[PDB]
Amino acid sequence: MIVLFVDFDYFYAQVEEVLNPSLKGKPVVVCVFSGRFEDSGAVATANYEARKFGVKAGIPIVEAKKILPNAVYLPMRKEVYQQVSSRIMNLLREYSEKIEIASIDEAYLDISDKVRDYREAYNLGLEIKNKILEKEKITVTVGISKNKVFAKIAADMAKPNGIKVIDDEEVKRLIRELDIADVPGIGNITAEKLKKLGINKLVDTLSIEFDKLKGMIGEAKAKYLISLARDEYNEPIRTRVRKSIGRIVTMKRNSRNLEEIKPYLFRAIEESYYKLDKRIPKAIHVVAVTEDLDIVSRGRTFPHGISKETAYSESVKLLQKILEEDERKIRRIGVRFSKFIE
DNA sequence: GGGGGAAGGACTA
DNA sequence: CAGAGTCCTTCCCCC
Ligand SMILES: Nc1ccn([C@H]2CC[C@@H](COP(=O)(O)OP(=O)(O)OP(=O)(O)O)O2)c(=O)n1
Ligand SMILES: [Ca+2]
Ligand SMILES: [Ca+2]
Ligand SMILES: [Ca+2]
Repeated sequence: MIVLFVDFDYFYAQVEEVLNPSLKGKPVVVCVFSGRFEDSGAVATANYEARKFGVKAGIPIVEAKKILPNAVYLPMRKEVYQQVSSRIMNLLREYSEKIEIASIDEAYLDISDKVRDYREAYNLGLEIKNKILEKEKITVTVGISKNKVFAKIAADMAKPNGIKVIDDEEVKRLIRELDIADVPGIGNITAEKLKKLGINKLVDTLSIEFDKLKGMIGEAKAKYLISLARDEYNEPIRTRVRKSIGRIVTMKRNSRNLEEIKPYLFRAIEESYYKLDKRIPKAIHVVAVTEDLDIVSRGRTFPHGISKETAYSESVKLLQKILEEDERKIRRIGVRFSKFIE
């Protein structure tokens, strides 16, 4: 099994560059303006010109302006990025029918039947890079290896505009000299939780008795890390299928007033249904982000598809159930639809 | 003692 | 200051 991972570089900021080359060289910060207070909002993405100084995704726009007051700030234009992505994703499609689109800027190729050593995998990946660049002026990063996880890791180390391979040899080394916190799927909450157990490297998992691991990080994850270090990660590249679509929005001011929230909830619904394509969902979940940034949600599943009018009706009941069963003020509200009729 | 569905939360990209 | 989607886990109904 020879996986070829592709990952566009700071996609949103780069797409803004391709559309406006004058931005090339200058730090670019694509952000989401919440509309609460002037420059309120968060940073969605930024090019390396800004990354170098600490301006990264997740930080407050204000903060970003205190670090790079002269950097260029652009509002996020998801729709554009999405179309550019689609075009690229189609290019990749021509290099293997076995392709898994993980996200708007990530794809996993299973070139096992496409190549034989790793020398061409590298070369193949080279063609993919010179292809995407030649057609969309977008630089990406390729990470080749024996499985999705390591492929990604390879890519993580080679970004930006790179391409790294991981010989079964290095796979062995990494399982020993790589901080388990650089391993896909292991986040701060599991990173520390692991450290407490003394595990700092992937192989350190092979020691600890099982039930102790699948006791503090759950069975599933426990295995995942094990099978990975024990060099047995299987997981094939299967075509991903969107299982849920939805939209959440930030209100101008925290409220607990049903009549003050409805309008935000409905706008979120209109957008979701639009994005729903022709998909008919049987389940709808109203999601709310509290004042303390807590996330609560009430949903429901029907024995039939959901009509926009029913979405409007059921979403309001669920929102009420939320306000009944909770006291905190709501900051962000939204909806999400799933279980699409096939 | 699990299958299946609801609500939480971890991580993601 | 703090802006989409998948999977895993827990608690509960039910066979
Ligand atoms: N707090 C955060 C963190 C990340 N993201 C988004 C930013 C784009 C996507 C992927 O992030 P990275 O892959 O880390 O960066 P990138 O811009 O996608 O490109 P690169 O992979 O080269 O860093 O996740 C986000 O919306 N909010
Ligand atoms: Ca990327
Ligand atoms: Ca990590
Ligand atoms: Ca990443």
